[PDB]
Amino acid sequence: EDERAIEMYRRRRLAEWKATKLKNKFGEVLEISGKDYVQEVTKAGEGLWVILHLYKQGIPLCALINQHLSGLARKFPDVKFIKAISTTCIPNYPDRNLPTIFVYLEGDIKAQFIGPLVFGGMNLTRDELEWKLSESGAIMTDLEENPKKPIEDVLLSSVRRSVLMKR
Amino acid sequence: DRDKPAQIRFSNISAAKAVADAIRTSLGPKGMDKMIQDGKGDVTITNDGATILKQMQVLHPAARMLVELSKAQDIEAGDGTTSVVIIAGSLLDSCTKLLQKGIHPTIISESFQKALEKGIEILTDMSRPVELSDRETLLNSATTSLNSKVVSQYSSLLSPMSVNAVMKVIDPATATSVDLRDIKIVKKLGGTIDDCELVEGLVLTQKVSNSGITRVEKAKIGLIQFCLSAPKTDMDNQIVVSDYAQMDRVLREERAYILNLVKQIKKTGCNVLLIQKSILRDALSDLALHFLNKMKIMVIKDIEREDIEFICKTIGTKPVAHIDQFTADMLGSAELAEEVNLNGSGKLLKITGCASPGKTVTIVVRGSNKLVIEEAERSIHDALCVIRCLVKKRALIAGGGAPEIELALRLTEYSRTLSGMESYCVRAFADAMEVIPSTLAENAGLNPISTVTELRNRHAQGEKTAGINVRKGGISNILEELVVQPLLVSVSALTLATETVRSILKID
Repeated sequence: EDERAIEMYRRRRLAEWKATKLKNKFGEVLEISGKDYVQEVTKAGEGLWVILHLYKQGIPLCALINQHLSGLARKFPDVKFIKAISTTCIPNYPDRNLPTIFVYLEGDIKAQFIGPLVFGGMNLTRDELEWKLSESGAIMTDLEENPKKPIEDVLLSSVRRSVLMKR
Repeated sequence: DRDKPAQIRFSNISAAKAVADAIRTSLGPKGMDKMIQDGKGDVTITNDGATILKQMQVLHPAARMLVELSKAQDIEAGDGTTSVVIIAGSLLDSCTKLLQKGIHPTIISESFQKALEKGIEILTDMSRPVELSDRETLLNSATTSLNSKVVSQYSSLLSPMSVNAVMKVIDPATATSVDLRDIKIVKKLGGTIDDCELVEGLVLTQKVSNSGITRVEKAKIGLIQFCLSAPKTDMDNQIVVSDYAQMDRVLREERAYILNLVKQIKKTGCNVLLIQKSILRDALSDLALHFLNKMKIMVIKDIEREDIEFICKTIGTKPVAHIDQFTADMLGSAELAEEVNLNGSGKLLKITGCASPGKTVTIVVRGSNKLVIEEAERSIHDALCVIRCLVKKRALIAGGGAPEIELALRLTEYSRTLSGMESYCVRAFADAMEVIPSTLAENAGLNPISTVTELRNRHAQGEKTAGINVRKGGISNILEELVVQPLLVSVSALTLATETVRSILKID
C-alpha cells in the first residue's frame, strides 16, 4: 500500500510540474496609453506586425472604425492592435486631424492615413478596410480589385465604345 | 496685534459655522434626506451626521477640531454625535458678539468654567437614579431602553439581540471592563433568523481538508504563522532546459526540503496546524498534505490578523514564526472539534476550549436570507455599546428638550443672582443653551416660538413637565411616551463642549 501510496509522489510531483513549460501567441485587442509607445520600435518583437490608432470624442466616424479593428483581430491572430487617445501625443495636431494608424513593422512608419477624405466617409465596410491593407498577411480573400467601381461620368466613355467596337 | 488675531478668529468662526449648518438639519428621528456626490459619478442618500462629516473635509484646522470632537464623542458614549456640534456652534455664535463687546478671553474662560460647574450640578440634581445591581434591575432598565430605543418592529419579534447579547456578555462581570474585542462576532449565510446561539469557546469557519475522518480531541492544534513553499529558484528556468539533466538533480533536493521540515515539526504532538494567509507564500505544497495524511492531519489555513490576536488571547498559545523556535508556548488544552453545517449553511466549528478560564464569548448569526446577515448584524454592536455605557452611570434622564430649557432657566436665574462682570457671559451661555427643542419642532414641522415659550413657562411652573412628543406633535410627558437616556451621554457632551470652546477661544 505505502509504496503505491507514496510512489504516486513522482506520479504527481514533476507531473503537474511537467506542465510548467509554456509559450504563447496573441489574440483580441489591448487598451494601451502612451507609456509604452516610446520604446515600441524596439518592443515590437520579431516580425510582429502592429497597428495603431488615434482617438477623439464626439465624431460619428471615429467610433465606427474602432469596432472594425477589434472584429478583424478575431480573424488574424498573429497581428496585434492598439487603441489610443490623442491627448497623450502631440497637443494641437489631433484636433484638426482624423484617425491615422501608423503601421510599424518594427521600424519606420509605412502607411500614414490622415484626415477623413482618404477613408471614404462612413461608406466603410470590412472590405474597404481590408484590401486597403494588402501588406500584412497574404490572403486578402483573393479579390483582384474592388473600388466599388467609382461611379462614372457619362461623357468620357461615349467616344471610347465607338472607336473600339468599330475599328 | 489685533487685526491678525481677529481675522483668524473670524475665519475659523465662519468655517465652524459652515461645517455646523452643513449637517445641522438632520438631528432627531425626523432628519431630512440629503444627497451628496463624490464627483466620481456616485450619489448617496443618508440622514446621519457622523459618516457625512467623516467622508469630506476642508484642509483647515478648524474643521479638524470638530471632526476629532465628533469622533471622541462617538467613541465615548455612542450617540448624540450631531448635537455636540450644534452646541459648539451656538457657543461660537454667542462668543462672536461677546468678544465684539470687548471681553478678555480669560474672563470668558473662567466665566464659562463657573457656568459649567453650575450646570453640571443642575443636571445631576435634575435626573433621577435607578438600580443596576442584579439581573432584574438590568433587565427592566434594558426593557426601558428598548422601548425608548428606535422602533423595534423586528427586534420585539425576532429578538436576535434582546437576550442573546445581554446574557452572553454578562460573564466578565467586572465593572467598566468589557472590551469590544471580548465579543468577537461571526456571521454566516443560510439557515434561519430563528436561532443565534452560544459557546464559551472560539468558533472558526473555513474549509479544513479532505481525508479519512477528522473529529478527535487532544492538546491544542498549535498556531503557526509559517511558510512551507520552497523558495523560488534563483532563475526563471534552470541552466539547461531539457529532460536529461535537471530531473536527476532537483528531484532529491525538493523531496528532502519538503519532507525534513514536517519531519521536524512532527516532534511536538497533535499532528495538526493552523496557518496565516498566503499573499507572499506562493505554490502551496501538496505532498506535505499527503504526508500529514499518513500523520493524522486535521488543519485549517488562511487565518486573519484580527483573529490572530483574538485567538492568541482566547486560548493562551503564543505564536511561532518559523521552525527554529518550537520550545514552548505552542500548545493548549482542547476538548472537541467538528461542528457541521447543521440544518443550514455557513460551515463552522465549535472548539470549546476551557484552557484559559478567562471570560470570553462569541455570537453567531445564521439566516434564510443574506439580508439576515445584513439586518441582524451590528444591531448587537450598537445595543451592546448601549448596555456597556450603563454599567457605570446607573442614572437616566427623559428627553423631549425639557433639560435644555430647564438648565437655561436655572442659568438665567444664576446670571441674575451673580451680579457682576461674569453675569452677562453666563447669561449669554444660558441663552445659547436652549436651541434644540425649536429644531425638533421644525423637524416635525410647527411654529417653534409659541411651543418653546409655553414649555419654558411650564418648566417655570414645576421645573419637570412634558417634553416633545413626536407621535402626535403635541406636548405630553415622557413618563408615558417613554424616550429616556442615561445621564452621561449629556454630562460628557456638555463638559467636552465647554472644554473645546474654551480651548479654541484661548488660542490666538
